[PDB]
Amino acid sequence: MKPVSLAKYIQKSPFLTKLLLPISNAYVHLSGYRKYGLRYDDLMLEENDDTQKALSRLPKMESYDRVYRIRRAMQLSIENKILPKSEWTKPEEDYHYLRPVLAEVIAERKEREAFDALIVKK
Amino acid sequence: MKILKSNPFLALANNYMIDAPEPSNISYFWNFGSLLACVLVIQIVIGILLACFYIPNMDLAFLSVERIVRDVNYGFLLRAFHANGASFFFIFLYLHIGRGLYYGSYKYPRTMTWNIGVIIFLLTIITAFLGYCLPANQMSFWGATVITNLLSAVPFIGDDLVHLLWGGFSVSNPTLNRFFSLHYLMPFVIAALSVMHLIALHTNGSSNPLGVTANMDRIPMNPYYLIKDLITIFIFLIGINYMAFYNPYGFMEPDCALPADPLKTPMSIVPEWYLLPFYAILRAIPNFQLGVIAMLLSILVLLLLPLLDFSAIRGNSFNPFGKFFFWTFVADFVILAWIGGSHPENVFITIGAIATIFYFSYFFILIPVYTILGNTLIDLNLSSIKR
Amino acid sequence: ITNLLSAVPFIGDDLVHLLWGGFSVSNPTLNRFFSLHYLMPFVIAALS
Amino acid sequence: MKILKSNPFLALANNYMIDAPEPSNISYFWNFGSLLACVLVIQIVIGILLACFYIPNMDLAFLSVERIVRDVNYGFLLRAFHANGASFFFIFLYLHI
Amino acid sequence: MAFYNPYGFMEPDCALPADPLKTPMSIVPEWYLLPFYAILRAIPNFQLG
Amino acid sequence: GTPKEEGLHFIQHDWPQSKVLSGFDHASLRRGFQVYREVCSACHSLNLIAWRHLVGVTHTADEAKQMASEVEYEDGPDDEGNMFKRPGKLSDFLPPPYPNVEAARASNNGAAPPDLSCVVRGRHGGQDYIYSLLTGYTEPPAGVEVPDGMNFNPFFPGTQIAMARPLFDDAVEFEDGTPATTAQAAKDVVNFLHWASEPELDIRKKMGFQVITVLTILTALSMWYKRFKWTPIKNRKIFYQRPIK
Amino acid sequence: FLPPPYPNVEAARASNNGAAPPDLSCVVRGRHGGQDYIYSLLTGYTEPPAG
Amino acid sequence: PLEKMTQECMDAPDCKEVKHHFEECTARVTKKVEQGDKSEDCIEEFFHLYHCARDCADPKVFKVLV
Amino acid sequence: TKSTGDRSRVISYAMVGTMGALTAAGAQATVHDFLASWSASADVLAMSKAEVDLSKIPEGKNLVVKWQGKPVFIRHRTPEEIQEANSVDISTLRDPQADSDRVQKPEWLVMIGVCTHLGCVPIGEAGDYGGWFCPCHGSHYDISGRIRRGPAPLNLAIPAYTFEGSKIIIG
Amino acid sequence: MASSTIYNIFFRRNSSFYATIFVSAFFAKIGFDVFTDSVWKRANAGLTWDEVKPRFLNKD
Amino acid sequence: GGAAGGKTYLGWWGHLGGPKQKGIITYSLSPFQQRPMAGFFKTSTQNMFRRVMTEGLYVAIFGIAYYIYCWGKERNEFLNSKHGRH
Ligand SMILES: CCCCCCCCCCCCCCCC(=O)OC[C@H](COP(=O)([O-])OCC[N+](C)(C)C)OC(=O)CCCCCCCCCCCCCCC
Ligand SMILES: CCCCCCCCCCCCCCCC(=O)OC[C@H](COP(=O)([O-])OCC[N+](C)(C)C)OC(=O)CCCCCCCCCCCCCCC
Ligand SMILES: CCCCCCCCCCCCCCCC(=O)OC[C@H](COP(=O)(O)OCCN)OC(=O)CCCCCCCCCCCCCCC
Ligand code: HEM
Ligand code: HEM
Ligand code: HEM
Ligand code: HEM
Ligand code: FES
Repeated sequence: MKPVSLAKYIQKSPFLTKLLLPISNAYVHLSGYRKYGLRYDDLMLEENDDTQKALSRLPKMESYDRVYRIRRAMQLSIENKILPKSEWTKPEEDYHYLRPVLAEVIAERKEREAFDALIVKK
Repeated sequence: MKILKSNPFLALANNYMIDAPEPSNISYFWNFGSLLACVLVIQIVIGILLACFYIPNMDLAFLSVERIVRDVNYGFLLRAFHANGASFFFIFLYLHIGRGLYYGSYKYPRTMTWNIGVIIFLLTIITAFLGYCLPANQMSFWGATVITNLLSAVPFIGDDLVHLLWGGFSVSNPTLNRFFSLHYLMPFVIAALSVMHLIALHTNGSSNPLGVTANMDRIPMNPYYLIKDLITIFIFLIGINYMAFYNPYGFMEPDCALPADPLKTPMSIVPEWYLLPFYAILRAIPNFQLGVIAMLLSILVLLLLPLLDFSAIRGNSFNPFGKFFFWTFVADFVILAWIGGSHPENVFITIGAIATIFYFSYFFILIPVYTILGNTLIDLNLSSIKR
Repeated sequence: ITNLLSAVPFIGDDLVHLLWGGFSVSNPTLNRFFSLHYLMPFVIAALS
Repeated sequence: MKILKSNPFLALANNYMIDAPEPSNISYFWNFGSLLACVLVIQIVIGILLACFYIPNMDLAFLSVERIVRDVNYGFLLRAFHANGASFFFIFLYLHI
Repeated sequence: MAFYNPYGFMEPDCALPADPLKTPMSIVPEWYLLPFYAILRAIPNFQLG
Repeated sequence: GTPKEEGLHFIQHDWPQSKVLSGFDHASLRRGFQVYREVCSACHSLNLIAWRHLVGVTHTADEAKQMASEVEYEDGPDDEGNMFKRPGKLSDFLPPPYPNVEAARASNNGAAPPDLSCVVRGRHGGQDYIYSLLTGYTEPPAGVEVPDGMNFNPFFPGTQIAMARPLFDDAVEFEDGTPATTAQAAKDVVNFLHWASEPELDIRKKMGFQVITVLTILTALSMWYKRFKWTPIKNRKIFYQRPIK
Repeated sequence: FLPPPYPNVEAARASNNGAAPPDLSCVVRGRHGGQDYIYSLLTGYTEPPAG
Repeated sequence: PLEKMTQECMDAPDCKEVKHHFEECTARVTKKVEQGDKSEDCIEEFFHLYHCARDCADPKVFKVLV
Repeated sequence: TKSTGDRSRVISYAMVGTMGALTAAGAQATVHDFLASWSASADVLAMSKAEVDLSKIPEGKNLVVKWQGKPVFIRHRTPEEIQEANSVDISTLRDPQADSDRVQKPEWLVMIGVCTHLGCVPIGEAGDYGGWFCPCHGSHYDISGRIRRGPAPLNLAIPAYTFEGSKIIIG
Repeated sequence: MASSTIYNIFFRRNSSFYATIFVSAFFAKIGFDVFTDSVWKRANAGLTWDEVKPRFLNKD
Repeated sequence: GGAAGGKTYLGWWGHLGGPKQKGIITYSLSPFQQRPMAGFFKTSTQNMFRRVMTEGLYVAIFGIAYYIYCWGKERNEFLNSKHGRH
């Protein structure tokens, strides 16, 4: 269950990272969510307990900005258009504003996932 | 409080058709459900009307159909509309399934809706066969004889089930009586399952092409989406009336206007066009039991999709690999249909085997691999941007 | 019983022939009756 | 929360069969709704099978019924059950009314 | 009723094929619709019935 | 498989019924009916076209009645049983030439002449295949042979058909005076057979045009109204005032 | 099936004056009395009374 | 009418190569069957040539059959 | 709108009205044509009528023909039977019917020939009253066609025939 | 006058709207019937039974 | 009234389950004031051109399917001939 991306395994070898950087750049350009101004972290699903809890631990300004971004993207998608070439999401603003909180929540849930399975080896 | 929100039945109508929050940016591919409902209603009404002039027996069915055609008032409209609507039903069904597959609508929280839709698809396929087997022409007789013989593949009680279904030892009066009796009942079960489909869907709402939550922006269905479906309805009407009034026997093979002779075997025994790909998958495997197993799996594999998508994104809008592979799979499906339609000649056997292999590989190998690759590439590029 | 429809003032004696599908109780009448008898109980169940 | 109170289909079943507040002193004359429903279900189920051997034509309808009665396996049961259930339906309807 | 007297609710003039010339002595529907037939025949007029 | 066992592809023609608005040429229909009656009714059967089907299409009521009065039919029991004969009426089907399939098989070697009521719709090719079949009896090529009673026709699947050349020059004398050759008679009889396959072409093609016109106008109006009503959504303006704490 | 003496109903009418011998397959169940009525009819032939 | 035009396009210069192939076959097959062999025929070349001739003849005579 | 008000509203309402008018016009034809299939078909209509050529029946002769399963006799009465048939008092009949209005032409008598008592085939030119006689139950029909004595309750039925020269159409 | 009277008469109450719709539909049916009959009649010139009667019937 | 249902994600108007919003301004115009079919052909043409340019190759490369169809049909026809059985 859950995405199983293996970028951490690849990043161990600098050879693979150096070889694969241009391909990743081209792929991210091809995916084309920046044309709507969205961040990558707005596309993750929020329908489980973990993400719904994580969204409640965000700073207020981040939540308001996310709401504005999603509303603007929907309004753009209504009339079948994209933002001009000057308002596209720059790489500087495409950071991970949701991964640490979700990771913390998952770690807390995983923490409890052990006491119940505890056995006495005697 | 207004009346529409107070009276029970009016509240039931209002909660589903008038006042219901919907995503505000759903494209024209979200109208096919209303088209399916309209086609189902048309089929029910036309079948009820047609049942008043049809006698279900070996020696009277074909003559009854001909009398309907050339003696009953406006019978040609009835028969042509029934056949052409039954043909359009599968086109709209395939478009609905394609829409559900392309945008990743099988993911949570809409798995139950997907399963109910799969069950409805199986019921519709079963209903189509009995419906087309009624006129008792050449292809109906021989295709029924071939297909109902597939029940012998089960271990134990093998030919006993075939004899029980046939009601004798060969296709005769009793099996036509059984088929006519069953063809009347199944559409009502389909309608009930459609009601269950809708009531399961309504608890969480529809998705949108973007793939993000649509709780921020919503509009009521009453003024906006009740007028966006009218265009599709009128377009479907203009499509079906041309077929009914200028080419009624369009999708109909030449061998479907002759009496069922049980002594002359036709050159090709094929079912209707919309069941061709499954027939090709069945014919691909030299073994017998493996053939029916693969034919069943080709439709039962849609239930394994939710536990096969390892993608952080929900849909193919922002998935470069998915857009390519989806159209590749669609082309493979068309190739499978073409191969199944034609003769089992020399090169066609190899082409069909390769197409079947690709069809069963796409659902089992390609999807996890390319989803994982996309996730890894995006994550790596994002991680390697600050330094 | 079917002749009771003739009491309608204007279109009376024509509804009877339309329902009979001819001039007397014959094959079309039985076909229509069978189809309607098959159909109606589902409507009754929905009403229940 | 209990699963019967959460799943929409199980919730529909529960609200009408499992947990439904009813008067505590209704007599035995309130038992005819279930009887009517069961009679209707029996009628529909039996009629579906009865339609598998009937030819709807004035010239050939009586012989089909006779073949059902005396040639099919346990056809007399089907015919008699359909007729007698259709008769009992009206008795229970009159009692309900 | 179905195992010891199947045709116990049935009139004796129902085990014969329909002869469109043989006129039966009494033409009546089944027993559950009898009172309405009795009401219908009471009124001398036709439409009023 | 091999084209010898599949038959040479038919030849494409142009017919009045092919046009979008045209219907049927009825003089050709009458000529084809005459050709069928005088050359075909000996062996083939058309037991799905009644005498009343012809009044208004190729004959009038009096002509049809007079033509039908010639043939004879059986007319049920009478008094002390018995099976008598009666002159034809205006509601009887065309008389079949053979009683049952066995007699038809016995008469014509071992082949059964198929019924011609729905043979145009039941053949891969339509009118074109039948017309090319009737006018395709050629001398066998080099290296091939024909068994006794078997004829050569490339358009027939297998190039061996057990039907001697039916139509010949000046076989019939048409009422209007058209010079009756094999090709003209074949075309007329093909037209008549196509009419016999689908006798409702004119009415269907007539109503289809009006239905299409009405549907087109309704579709255009519906598109315009949809464009009109959805305006307050497709033309929204969203401005974000940043909520400074 | 057991052979019918006459080929059709009209022959039966012609042979026996103007009557028509009813088919005996389902006559007992279709008469007001059944076995008792049939037996009484069979054994109840008597000379007419005066008048 | 139709047979005449078919024979004209049988020798008209639009089907000359297929006519030549058909003649070459017929010569070879006649010689072989004269020797005694019975395992060769060219219904296929006759098919091609006949289709060419019919394509020429049929439309240009179907416009006069009125 | 680049103009004044109360103009686009009219245009939109006009488009809606045209929509509704065309939709209703289509729906009427759809309903009528799809429901007209329940009327009499051509096959049933072809059997409805019946033709009898009266030129083959001289005076005092009977012809038996079939019409919807009920045989109907024709009789070319001579003036004799006409005049005694008109002579009988109407009120003296078991079922009081006259004869002058019972036949459109007094020289032609056409009636539906089935016994009104239990549906049997009577024999003509017999009976005590010189008409049709039913030996199935020993009843007699008069020459005029009515019932005089026997278990027959009512008179004989009259078809809705029409006259066209030397041919009569029954139906 | 102008466009206000048209709204006042037809599209002011629902009842007048429906009455106008129904009357317009009734007349539009006849109009379309006439148009399609004329088009069909002009489409088939010289190949209808009533047109070709004097070529077969009279010479009996 | 009836019962407390399960955990869903829609609610109704008012309590739609979305996040808290702040500082959002929305304008519009009455449908009877705006001119329909205004800026239609230009916008539609531009959008269609962009869509053809961007998602074109994902569909175009139905490209090899037609070629394999044609090659298979031609080879199957060739093998069922006089020279194909040599
Ligand atoms: C033949 C098929 C179509 C047959 C006709 C099909 C259409 C049938 C009517 C449409 C569906 C029924 C209306 C549903 C909405 C409704 O209930 O409207 C009733 C309104 C008042 O409803 P309200 O807006 O909620 O105000 C009341 C609120 N309180 C004060 C109680 C708190 O009260 C009103 O002002 C109007 C009350 C009318 C109630 C319906 C009467 C039945 C129709 C009569 C026939 C009309 C003429 C027909 C001509 C074609
Ligand atoms: C079972 C009965 C069927 C049902 C038959 C009756 C129901 C008709 C089906 C469509 C129902 C559409 C309901 C739309 C809501 C409504 O009734 O509003 C009336 C609208 C105009 O409403 P408006 O836009 O708000 O303008 C009115 C301005 N006032 C007068 C208020 C100042 O005016 C209209 O909506 C006119 C719509 C077209 C009416 C002409 C009849 C055409 C439909 C009947 C024939 C087709 C039947 C198709 C059936 C599938
Ligand atoms: C009630 C629900 C169904 C009705 C509403 C459906 C929506 C209708 C929209 C408009 C479409 C019709 C416009 C053309 C009208 C016309 O011109 O029809 C003209 C012809 C007859 O012409 P005529 O004999 O009058 O010529 C007069 C000679 N002088 O009729 C038809 O072709 C038959 C109707 C076919 C239309 C397709 C309908 C598809 C709906 C499903 C099938 C019906 C379901 C069962 C219904 C009981
Ligand atoms: C989803 C619903 C239905 C489907 C997919 C369907 C499909 C079909 C098909 C494909 C045929 C073959 C017609 C032909 O080949 O010409 C047919 C025939 C028939 N159907 Fe249906 N049908 C449906 C609903 C109904 C209903 C509800 C009834 C009766 C109430 C019905 C009654 C008949 C009858 C009597 C025939 C034989 C008439 C004929 O073939 O011309 N059908 N059906
Ligand atoms: C008679 C048959 C059917 C009816 C009446 C019906 C009805 C509907 C309707 C009206 C919708 C809303 C439109 C949409 O969201 O696309 C819908 C959605 C859906 N349908 Fe169906 N459908 C049918 C068949 C199917 C089949 C065969 C499947 C799958 C094999 C299916 C799966 C789905 C799914 C997953 C959705 C949700 C799509 C989303 O929310 O984005 N349905 N159904
Ligand atoms: C035929 C005439 C019918 C009438 C007049 C009628 C009316 C009623 C009424 C007024 C009640 C409530 C009585 C009370 O609360 O004191 C009721 C209850 C009920 N009805 Fe009916 N109904 C009829 C037929 C049916 C049918 C056909 C069914 C099922 C197939 C049914 C099922 C029920 C059930 C389950 C109840 C509640 C339990 C019970 O009363 O036994 N009814 N009915
Ligand atoms: C899906 C539901 C039903 C089907 C398919 C059906 C079908 C049939 C058929 C085929 C017959 C002919 C019996 C024969 O040939 O011997 C019949 C008879 C009959 N049915 Fe039904 N039926 C259904 C439901 C009902 C219902 C709901 C009622 C009453 C409320 C009913 C009342 C009767 C009666 C009274 C008869 C005549 C009894 C007899 O034949 O002896 N049926 N039905
Ligand atoms: S028919 Fe009954 S006595 Fe004459």
